[PDB]
Amino acid sequence: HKLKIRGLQSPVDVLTFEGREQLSTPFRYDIQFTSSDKAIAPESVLMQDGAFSLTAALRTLHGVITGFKHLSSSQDEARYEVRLEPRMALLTRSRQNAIYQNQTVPQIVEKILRERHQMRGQDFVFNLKSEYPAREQVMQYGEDDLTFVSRLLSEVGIWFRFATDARLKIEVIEFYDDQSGYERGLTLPLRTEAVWGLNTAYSVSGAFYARIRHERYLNEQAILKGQSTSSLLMPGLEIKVQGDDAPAVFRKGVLITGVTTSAARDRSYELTFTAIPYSERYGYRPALIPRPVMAGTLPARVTSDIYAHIDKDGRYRVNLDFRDTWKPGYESLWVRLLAGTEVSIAFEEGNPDRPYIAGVK
Amino acid sequence: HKLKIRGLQSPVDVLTFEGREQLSTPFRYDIQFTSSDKAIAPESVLMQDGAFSLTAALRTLHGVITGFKHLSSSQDEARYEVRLEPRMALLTRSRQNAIYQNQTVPQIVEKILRERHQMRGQDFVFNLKSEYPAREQVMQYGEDDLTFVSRLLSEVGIWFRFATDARLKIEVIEFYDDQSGYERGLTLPLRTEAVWGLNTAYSVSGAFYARIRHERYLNEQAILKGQSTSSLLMPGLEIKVQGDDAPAVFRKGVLITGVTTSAARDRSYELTFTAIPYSERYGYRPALIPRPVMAGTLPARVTSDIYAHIDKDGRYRVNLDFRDTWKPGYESLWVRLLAGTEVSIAFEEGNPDRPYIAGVK
Amino acid sequence: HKLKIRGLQSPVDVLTFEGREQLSTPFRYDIQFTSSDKAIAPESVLMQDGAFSLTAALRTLHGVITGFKHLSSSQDEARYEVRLEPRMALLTRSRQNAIYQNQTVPQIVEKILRERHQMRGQDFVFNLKSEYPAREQVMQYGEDDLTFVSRLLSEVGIWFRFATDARLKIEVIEFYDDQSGYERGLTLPLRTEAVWGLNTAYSVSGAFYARIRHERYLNEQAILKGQSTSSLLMPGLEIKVQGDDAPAVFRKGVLITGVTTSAARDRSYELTFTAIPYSERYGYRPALIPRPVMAGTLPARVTSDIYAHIDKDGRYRVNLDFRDTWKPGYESLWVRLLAGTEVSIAFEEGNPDRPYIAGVK
Repeated sequence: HKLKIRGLQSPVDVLTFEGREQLSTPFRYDIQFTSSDKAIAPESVLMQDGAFSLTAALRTLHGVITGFKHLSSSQDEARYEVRLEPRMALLTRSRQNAIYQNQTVPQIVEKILRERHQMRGQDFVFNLKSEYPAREQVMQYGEDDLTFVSRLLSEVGIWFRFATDARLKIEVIEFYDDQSGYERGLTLPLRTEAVWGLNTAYSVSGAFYARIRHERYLNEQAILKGQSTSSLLMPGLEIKVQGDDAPAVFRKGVLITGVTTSAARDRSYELTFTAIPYSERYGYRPALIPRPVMAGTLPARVTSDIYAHIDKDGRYRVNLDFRDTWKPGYESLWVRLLAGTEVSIAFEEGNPDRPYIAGVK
Repeated sequence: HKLKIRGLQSPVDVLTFEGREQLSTPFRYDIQFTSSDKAIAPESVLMQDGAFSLTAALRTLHGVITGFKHLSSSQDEARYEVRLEPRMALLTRSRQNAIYQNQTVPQIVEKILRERHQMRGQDFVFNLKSEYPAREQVMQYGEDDLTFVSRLLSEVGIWFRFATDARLKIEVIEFYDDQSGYERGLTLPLRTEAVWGLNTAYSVSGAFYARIRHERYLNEQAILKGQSTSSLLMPGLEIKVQGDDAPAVFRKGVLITGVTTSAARDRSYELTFTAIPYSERYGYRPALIPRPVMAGTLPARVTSDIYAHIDKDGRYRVNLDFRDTWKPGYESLWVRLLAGTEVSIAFEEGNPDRPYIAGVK
Repeated sequence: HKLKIRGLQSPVDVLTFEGREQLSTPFRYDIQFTSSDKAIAPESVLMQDGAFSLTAALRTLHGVITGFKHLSSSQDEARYEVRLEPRMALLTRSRQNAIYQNQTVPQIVEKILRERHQMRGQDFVFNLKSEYPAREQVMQYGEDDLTFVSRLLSEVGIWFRFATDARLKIEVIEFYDDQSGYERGLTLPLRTEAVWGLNTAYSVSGAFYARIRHERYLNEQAILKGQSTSSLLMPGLEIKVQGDDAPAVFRKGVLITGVTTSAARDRSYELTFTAIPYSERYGYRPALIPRPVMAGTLPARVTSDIYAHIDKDGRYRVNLDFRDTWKPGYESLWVRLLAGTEVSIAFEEGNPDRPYIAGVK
């Protein structure tokens, strides 16, 4: 196992690591290492590019260094820890309010990626099978970019995984909405690279929304688990098992939804995985991130020059920037004389996408 | 220890178990077992009846199988787990909005039991000492049936336990509101069946509501704990201790509020219990389940033909079904011309039982 | 280690203890002891004064006994536990609604201390460097006194620590807002009293509010940790380390923000500490306690005799006591004919300090 952090002169020798990967969430890897340098400075490491590999060259994680710890010091070395996350994790660092106008969910997501985060088409790709309606207005309020994006994708049942661009040496976010996004198709073993410890758990547009919400129920109705030494095994992969003392579902084919991941100099590579059965009548769907709850009222100013900007439904266009908490040109809201007047905006059942005027101040 | 699941041909041999019982909450038992059948299918087990006994025949838990796990497989056997809960636990599976009209808390609770859950008079029994007022309107909004029912009972300080019908072979919910619901009266031992490890912890209509809320404070002011091998020891039982190296409270008499419960083929039966002192000036009271917080507004339609249905307080009768999220005939609300008109319903301090018109759309 | 609880005849012999101290929060010490008395009664102990010392006389914690446990009994002794907290912790026991009129944050805090809690100038001291504006109205709603006070201090970035009055034998709350509140200046060791196990972690009026919120970001950007046997080491202390195999920050000087603390008869004294670097361009700032979220509306009565109490902004003075949930003379609110009339009070974006009339009942 190797860890390369760009610009770092200090030798990096991997002691131990713990990793977590899961569909529709950015991965996280806490990597311990030793170095002859007993004073690696956080500034040399934080926000730098990082690459973490399993050596045979087998699989690499590309990302940024989010956290840095100096753990201890000996006579001749020091112990350190770094957190390696993809660049997508950095969307948690920005939380501005915005109203997005006439977009589909993907277009909003692509905007958030490209505008605030400088991501560039090589950094992500959409392979959606379904078609997504334009939404008239979509509000982001009191939500970091990651939460906002993940909520929008989950409500409509789009999911993502990370993949590696061999040439560019970067991680790429790939979005999908159906089973044609699954990667086929390894066949392990039981138990060189193999599978073992297999176990199961079972518990008890539109339209569309009813279809997505049913597939999500089916998702959490059947959890498949197991253990492995395969360095190829990853979220997004559809695998099957040789067996044949393995349960029936694992012989049909299972879709890996998650892995927990580990090694040390005296232990080496083992992973536990979560999974769901392959099926032709449902697909993977992420957990629904709850909507923000809009209690109380928002002040706004009616805009125009100077009678009222009012379209063929009335339906004022209202402006709610006062505190630069609003993204530029994303402050304006179409809502149901006077008009430079201050109004109160309320939200039907706390829903940010059902605003109305309450409300004149 | 025996586990019988109705309809199951596969032999069931109990490996290990962990159980939890507590007043005013449905019990939960995770039971591991081995079987010669290396492919018990979830469909043979989920939603089937289950009975779990301590053998001398000593005590049985009746309920349904909620969860199923295949844990591992050997050459000749497989290891499995099931979750055994009473039928009441299944009230968590239904979450419809409803307004209940002119009922007492017990009548509402009985309705929820009988209507949506097919429970039949043998399945539950009320032995209340206090008298409960009819409530004009009571709203269930964004709450599963279990949460709703438990909240209503707790706000008024009614509690329940489970008991066994020997003849019918079923679990029975028994509701009570005072000390005459306690079952008397075992006397253990210290330490064949006995008690040990005794310990204490002390920390720092109406009317009525002040009386209930005081008794609840007294409930959490004095926690009594201990360990036992008695298979008879259960929530709801009032027991006393022989001693006499046991603290004073345990000699007076204690009411068992909860037990955690365990055995294995190489360990056998032990339980830890929580408890409260017997007293004549207070009784058991469950934890208060918080009210749902009504932020924002609910749309409604004023009904009539066609001027307004309006009684001698005005006070419109309003209808808020649009999305079959409302129980049939439970969609209508009496609230303080025009009238097929759409209004906004708001709630005084977020309370679902204080609605008013805000609010004309 | 000695524990004295006022009025207690039963001999107290300290078995083991676990303690937690941290800036801007009341300390907590769970202290186990043995006694020849096999029936110490909770009433002899709860709410009594308690003093806990490290013997050389080295450092004492003064406070009250909040919790009491009888753990076990032998032939000749019994094991007990007590929780020792300062008197400030008792502010969690009172939760009344109140509107404070024309005060600074410190004056409100001093009021809460003196009025409801009988604290007397010897019990606390303010040494603020910054000047704090009078606030016109400040609402406490659905918040215990501790949460309320801590929220107000944190929003403005005031912090506190506890100190001992040698003569009076009491704990004293000391409030500060800058680096001149730090106590200088021990110099340990590495490793009689010393330091070891040093480690770091780094992650990724006004005006004023932007300045406070930036210093708070810097606070959680760099966590310094370590271990020690010093009985002098405490939150509030600025210490430095001899080294010099110790990292650079620890040689500059670090401010102790927190300690976890332990001993036993067979182990004795060790503490882990958290800390932040000394700096001249930022200071310690506590975590921001979130504001209560005001969903729904509050009923109020317009007061006067009898036309309307209305000052030169209009701007009614409104009264919202109905249920003695309001502190005496703290029920009245200045808010934007008729007037003994009942109104509805709403809150702009759920903020308790932005009330307006919605709203006529």
